[PDB]
Amino acid sequence: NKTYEISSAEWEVMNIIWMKKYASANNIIEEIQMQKDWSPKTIRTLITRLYKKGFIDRKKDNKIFQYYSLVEESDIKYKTSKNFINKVYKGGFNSLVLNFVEKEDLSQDEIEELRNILNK
Amino acid sequence: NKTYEISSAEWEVMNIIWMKKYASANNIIEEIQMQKDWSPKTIRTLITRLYKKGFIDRKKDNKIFQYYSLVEESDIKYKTSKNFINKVYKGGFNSLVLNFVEKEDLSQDEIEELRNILNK
DNA sequence: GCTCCGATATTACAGTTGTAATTTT
DNA sequence: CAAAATTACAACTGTAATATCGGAG
Ligand SMILES: [K+]
Repeated sequence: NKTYEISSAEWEVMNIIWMKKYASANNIIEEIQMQKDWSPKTIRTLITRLYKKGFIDRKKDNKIFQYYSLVEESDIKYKTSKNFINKVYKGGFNSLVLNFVEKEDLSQDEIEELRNILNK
Repeated sequence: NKTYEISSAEWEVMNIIWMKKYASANNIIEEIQMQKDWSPKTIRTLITRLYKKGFIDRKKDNKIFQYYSLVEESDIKYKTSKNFINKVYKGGFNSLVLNFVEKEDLSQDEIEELRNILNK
């Protein structure tokens, strides 16, 4: 009946899951621990949560649960970014891009690259 | 050690206060209720919370409170977006921009608008 | 005086999230 | 010191309800 969301800490599990396509909590724990610095009890909880929310699902490979995504990366990211831009920016997308630009956040080469992603 | 956040509902009040520069709780309530439909008991609560977190301050005008922001809009939105993009996009800004191009579809007008902003 | 009102303050209560520890299998 | 499920628990959020203070009468 209710829709759920991916929390900020949950984005890390998701990203890792997407990277590995198919992975135990352990596989995921090792990786996250190279980046961020969290307890395996923590990472395991986040996993559980994503699972109860139905963002991820699992199969038992030889006794151990493997986790995989049930939502497509680009779709949910966009969905998310679209939602973020709307709460923060009254000007929408262009406004965001303008904000990043006036904060010299983009290098000459970067502006180059974006003009190519556009020039499609 | 405490740093506070602006919550999702709160970005509504914050934007109104930045537009109006100077507003009473009632000003703000009247404005929000045009767009979104929230109780004033809610809006007042969020103004209070934003006040207690130190994002907005107030001086009294004929016994009525006038709220104003203490944080520079462009900095805070930028800092916020920098945070969001990094948690969601392993590829950062350009990854996000690409994501919209491959998902969203808008005219050569919009594509130009951006190109005009990038170009500067 | 105290009386009623709108502005402001205090309080409520559950769902989400960060950050885990304890229990079961 | 397993892996997985259960429980913990305060802070932060959404979403208000209720209580009270300072003036217009
Ligand atoms: K950069």
